[PDB]
Amino acid sequence: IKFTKQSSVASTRNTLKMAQDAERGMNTLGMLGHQSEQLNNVEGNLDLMKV
Amino acid sequence: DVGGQQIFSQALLNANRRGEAKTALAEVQARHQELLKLEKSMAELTQ
Repeated sequence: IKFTKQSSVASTRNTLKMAQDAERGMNTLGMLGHQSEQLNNVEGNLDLMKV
Repeated sequence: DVGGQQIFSQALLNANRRGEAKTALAEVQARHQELLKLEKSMAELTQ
């Protein structure tokens, strides 16, 4: 019983570590916001070239 | 005689206590299986 509980503790510790790793997705959102600003610029330059 | 006897005392546990593998702490087996499933899914999600 004690051994199984210890294994459960270790399992939840790794799951938490991985979840925090997964969260650090935000770098992806930051990059998507940056690329979005760049694409906003591309759109403006294209509009000017149309004129 | 009179007042010429003392006495000790012993103690029994509870029947509801019974064994040590009585779930909620021993069913950590089944729960561990749930936690392992959780860990596998989180591993995939982090990847």
